[PDB]
Amino acid sequence: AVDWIGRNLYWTDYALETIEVSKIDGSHRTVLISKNVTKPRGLALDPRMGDNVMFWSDWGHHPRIERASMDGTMRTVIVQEKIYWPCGLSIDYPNRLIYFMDAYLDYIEFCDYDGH
Amino acid sequence: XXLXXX
Ligand SMILES: *[C@@H]1O[C@H](CO)[C@@H](O[C@@H]2O[C@H](CO)[C@@H](O)[C@H](O)[C@H]2NC(C)=O)[C@H](O)[C@H]1NC(C)=O
Repeated sequence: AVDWIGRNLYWTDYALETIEVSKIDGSHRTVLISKNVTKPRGLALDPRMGDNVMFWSDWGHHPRIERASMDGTMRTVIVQEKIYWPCGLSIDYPNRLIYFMDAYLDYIEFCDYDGH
Repeated sequence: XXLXXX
């Protein structure tokens, strides 16, 4: 996921079990989130000023979809109840909804930024 | 199909 406003590049690594950020040209690279990350696949961003949040999905032994600030500070879990294999994320910017899918329960769902 | 991409 690219950050068209901040000019940054985000990606999730399955083998390294990390979430990393770098400039658009890839000049500077750091590991953003590695604490409770097991199998990150999905990733989405809302760079518009005032939201500045990022989303990712993990399908480890306790699968969940987590929200955090795009600097990785305010990390929180929004969806943890009815997911087995979270696979792929996307954001509906005008309505501020996040669309996510599951490959084990086989559904497509959408939800707001707070999980409600 | 196994979920692992590799
Ligand atoms: C990483 O995961 C662990 C385990 O879920 C978290 O530890 C829990 O933290 C909550 C509060 O957020 C407590 O209510 C639980 O009792 C804790 N469990 C244990 C066994 O310690 C930990 O907070 C998470 N850390 C990060 C950085 O996300």
